[PDB]
Amino acid sequence: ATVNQLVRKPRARKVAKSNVPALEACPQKRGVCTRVYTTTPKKPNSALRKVCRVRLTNGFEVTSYIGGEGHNLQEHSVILIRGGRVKDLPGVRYHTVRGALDCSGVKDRKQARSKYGVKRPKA
Amino acid sequence: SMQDPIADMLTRIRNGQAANKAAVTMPSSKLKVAIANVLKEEGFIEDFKVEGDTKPELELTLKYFQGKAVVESIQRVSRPGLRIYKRKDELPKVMAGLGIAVVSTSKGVMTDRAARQAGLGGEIICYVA
Amino acid sequence: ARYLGPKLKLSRREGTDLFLKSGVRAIDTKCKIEQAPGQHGARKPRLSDYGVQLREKQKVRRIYGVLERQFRNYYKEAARLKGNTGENLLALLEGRLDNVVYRMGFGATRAEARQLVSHKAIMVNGRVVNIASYQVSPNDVVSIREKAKKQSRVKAALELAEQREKPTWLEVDAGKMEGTFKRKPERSDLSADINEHLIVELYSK
Amino acid sequence: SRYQHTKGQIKDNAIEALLHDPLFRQRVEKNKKGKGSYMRKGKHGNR
Amino acid sequence: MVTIRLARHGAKKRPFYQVVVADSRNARNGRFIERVGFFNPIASEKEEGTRLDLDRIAHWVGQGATISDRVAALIKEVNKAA
Amino acid sequence: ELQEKLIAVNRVSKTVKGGRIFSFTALTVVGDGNGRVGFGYGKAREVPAAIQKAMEKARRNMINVALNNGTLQHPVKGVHTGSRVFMQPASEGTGIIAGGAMRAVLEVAGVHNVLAKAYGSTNPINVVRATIDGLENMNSPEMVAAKRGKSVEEILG
Amino acid sequence: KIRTLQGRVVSDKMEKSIVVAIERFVKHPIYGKFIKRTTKLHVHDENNECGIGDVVEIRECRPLSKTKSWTLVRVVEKAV
RNA sequence: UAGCUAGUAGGUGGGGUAACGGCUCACCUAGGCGACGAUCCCUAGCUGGUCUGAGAGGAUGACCAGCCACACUGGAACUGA
RNA sequence: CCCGCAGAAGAAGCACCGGCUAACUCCGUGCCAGCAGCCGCGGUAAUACGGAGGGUGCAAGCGUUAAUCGGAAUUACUGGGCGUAAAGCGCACGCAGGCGGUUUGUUAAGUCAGAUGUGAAAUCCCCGGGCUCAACCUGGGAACUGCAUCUGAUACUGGCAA
Ligand SMILES: [Mg+2]
Ligand SMILES: [Mg+2]
Ligand SMILES: [Mg+2]
Ligand SMILES: [Mg+2]
Ligand SMILES: [Mg+2]
Ligand SMILES: [Mg+2]
Ligand SMILES: [Mg+2]
Ligand SMILES: [Mg+2]
Ligand SMILES: [Mg+2]
Ligand SMILES: [Mg+2]
Ligand SMILES: [Mg+2]
Ligand SMILES: [Mg+2]
Ligand SMILES: [Mg+2]
Ligand SMILES: [Mg+2]
Ligand SMILES: [Mg+2]
Ligand SMILES: [Mg+2]
Ligand SMILES: [Mg+2]
Ligand SMILES: [Mg+2]
Ligand SMILES: [Mg+2]
Ligand SMILES: [Mg+2]
Ligand SMILES: [Mg+2]
Ligand SMILES: [Mg+2]
Ligand SMILES: [Mg+2]
Repeated sequence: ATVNQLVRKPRARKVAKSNVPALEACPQKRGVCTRVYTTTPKKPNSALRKVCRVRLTNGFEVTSYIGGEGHNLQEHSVILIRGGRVKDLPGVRYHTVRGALDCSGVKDRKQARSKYGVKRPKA
Repeated sequence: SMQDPIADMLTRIRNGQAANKAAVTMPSSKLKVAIANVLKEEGFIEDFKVEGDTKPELELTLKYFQGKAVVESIQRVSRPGLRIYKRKDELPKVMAGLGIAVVSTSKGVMTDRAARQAGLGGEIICYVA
Repeated sequence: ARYLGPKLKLSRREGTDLFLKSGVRAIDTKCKIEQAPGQHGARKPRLSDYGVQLREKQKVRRIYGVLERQFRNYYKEAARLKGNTGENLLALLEGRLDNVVYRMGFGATRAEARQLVSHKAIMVNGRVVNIASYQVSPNDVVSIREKAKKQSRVKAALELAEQREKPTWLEVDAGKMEGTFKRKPERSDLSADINEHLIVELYSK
Repeated sequence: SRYQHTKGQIKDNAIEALLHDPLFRQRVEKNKKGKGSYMRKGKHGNR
Repeated sequence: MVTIRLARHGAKKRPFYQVVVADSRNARNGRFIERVGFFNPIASEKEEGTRLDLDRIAHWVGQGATISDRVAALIKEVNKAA
Repeated sequence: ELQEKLIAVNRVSKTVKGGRIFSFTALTVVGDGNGRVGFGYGKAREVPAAIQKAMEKARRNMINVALNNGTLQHPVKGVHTGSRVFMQPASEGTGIIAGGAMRAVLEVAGVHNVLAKAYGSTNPINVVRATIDGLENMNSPEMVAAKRGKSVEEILG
Repeated sequence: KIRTLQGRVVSDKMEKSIVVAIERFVKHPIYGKFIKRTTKLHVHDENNECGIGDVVEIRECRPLSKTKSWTLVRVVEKAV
């Protein structure tokens, strides 16, 4: 705090960690998506979260979250991973872009359809 | 031992008024008189005395316009651990002009307003406010 | 772009006449314009501190028919244009040609003036223009193309301007249907109620 | 679709083994009044 | 070889040339010794469309500069006072 | 004529034998638009009954603090117990841009200006008492002329 | 008048050379303090007269060696 | 990452480059850098500027422009101002 | 760029509505399906889920991730703390380093002022113009917080001397 102490050891600006290790921190990534399973949340919540373990193109095997209502994913069929941890799941720090590669949009969805990638009811 | 006796002068001025005293006495030197002469002109104080042959004791008489002291805050600026030397274009305007900022210019120890009239720059001693 | 929906609904949220359908009627006198903002019309809102600061800025845009993207650039321009920013923001919105044609009286509404200016009918300094956002410089003239003279709308809108405040920062002749912008409007020269300091503080954060 | 439970191998019983999984944990409902029914703001805090 | 040529600023189809003292190796808009004046071809009745320090150009042509053809013909248009 | 403004209203409890009793606390400020500001805290057991107990404590304890033309005089540091409040003159900067609870105590004072940043812990009861301390610690050009220098023409120019 | 610098000799024996070090006062650009700072040079001198720990005068010359371009002008004192 | 360096620090004479110089040799003297951080490891083109910020700073340097570096990888020389 | 058409004719969507943060209620599902940025909502009267009515925020663009800065005075030089919240080394001696009472003389490195050279142009900023005007283009200045040299001031700081 003394000025003579700051010319010696400068005011060391700490650095924060990146919330998502998406490697070079690029908007989305593409992974093959092995092991599509379900999980139960933390203590206050109680549900059956649709979770997938994505083998990213970098080489990582981070897990992701299929946010939506209906999913038709398999042990393959590449998907597009988007940042954002949920809250109540351990280790889940990514989302799935519904409406991309082989991840179809949510059937029966007409209120936030750009989220979840539903086209439009034509008129 | 004391490092900057000039910062001791302001400490006598601050604590003297805080204790509600009529006058204070401190060991004298050239600069303590020179800043007192600035404070005497500016009205922040009543007359001083440097009476004493071998041990000059500087004796400032404090000033109270009302029940509250006149010298509200008197902050040392160019302390020895961090000496500041501002130029003509960046002399501070303490309390937007409602307080002085005593500078030591090459032409002498002056207030900031008179040194700005003089067009000089120097060591920023204190912020008498 | 431009808001193209129901016009009184904008004036219904502000609880005041935004002159969007300003003509030979009072309000409409029959559709509840005092207090029935939407469906929940009896629901009297409290309007927290942000909701007041938003609503004042929303009032001005609905008056002058501008959009947020172009409005923020007026704020940036007003903030560098010396002096009181809030008056300068009012100096710019009054400087729009789209407002000038309205104040001259050729517009029944600014929406009529927006169509009239855009459909190649108005000439500033003998130069035809189409931009609604033309900043009318001081000591200039505004006029109409003669093929746009006698359109039976520039007549009808001009009569209603007699029932207006007759602004003094600009004068108008009605012979050859042209007017002259004279000086910048002062803050006290108009509007008397449209707050400006709430707009500055909104963008101040 | 397939529930991932927290036990690697399963021997001698499926339904009974899932009974000691956190899927079938006890769910205690936080009561609205009485013991353990205090809330800071609740669901809509307008005063 | 030092020469006095033109740059090409401005937008597409609306150019603003700049009479510039540059070595004749660098590109159209590259490094230059000293920008001396300008030019505006699509200028009609405004300010000048062409203003350039003829006292400076004589200082360069004496040292060994080369006046480019479009430059010399524009100097010819603004000879000394005509 | 006064322009009272409610700032914050919360709910404190006591915890007696069979439960806790939610007494409500209010925090209002009456003003003048001229320089007289006073905050009345108050608290009761009902919400509209607590502001009335806050309206009275405000009016009886208003402090008359002078000011130039709708703005503060010099920069001032209103520190009080949780907040290191700073207010800056902001000459004709046409905005009462300030934090929560600092906007209310200034726009009833008749300030159509001053920039203000609330350092330290933001706390409504304290940040109101911070600026009230901050305005009282501000001196008039005539007031500083009275105690030193002795000419408002001299000290200012 | 030609450019020249003072400085005190730190290292002595170099076989027809010497090493000086100039104390210079730099205001730290962030914190602000007139910090004493030292730059070492390699100073040539014919007649190796000046020893160690003495204030000399150097001027910048044509480079006489690998990172050695300074030379001696005068000497204010040799030793007390 | 705490000791690092032996053509390395410097001198005398020869040679060499457009040009000074360990740039390169012979001999001689043992020094040189080092907590104001040497060597080593990792990462990275630099600057005008750019994006933010009240300011101070922080982060980053695509386009436009100056400089440097590279031209399948490693190395060398010729021609030529 | 200017003129003509029995022609409004070819051109409006996108998130959000518990609070933070503008914006309200009903049906269907009942801690199941799902929402999320944070606090946290859903357990058969949900304005927080899904779908409709309206409402708001923006608009040929919105919304979500991603990166930096701001908010963050949560790296504090401007501008923070250390009895108990994280923090005074167990204590002391002590080199380098940092700072240092008072008087006078001197020098003028630090400091301050003025001039010169340079600080490329462009960009940013301020007055002026030009494409129907704005983005953009652009003339003239300011600025480029700097560095160096020279000439002075020389109180304060430093060196030297008594
Ligand atoms: Mg647009
Ligand atoms: Mg009571
Ligand atoms: Mg060399
Ligand atoms: Mg040799
Ligand atoms: Mg590229
Ligand atoms: Mg380039
Ligand atoms: Mg080159
Ligand atoms: Mg090769
Ligand atoms: Mg029709
Ligand atoms: Mg939602
Ligand atoms: Mg709903
Ligand atoms: Mg952050
Ligand atoms: Mg702290
Ligand atoms: Mg403890
Ligand atoms: Mg202890
Ligand atoms: Mg010592
Ligand atoms: Mg100078
Ligand atoms: Mg100069
Ligand atoms: Mg123009
Ligand atoms: Mg220009
Ligand atoms: Mg300057
Ligand atoms: Mg003297
Ligand atoms: Mg010192």
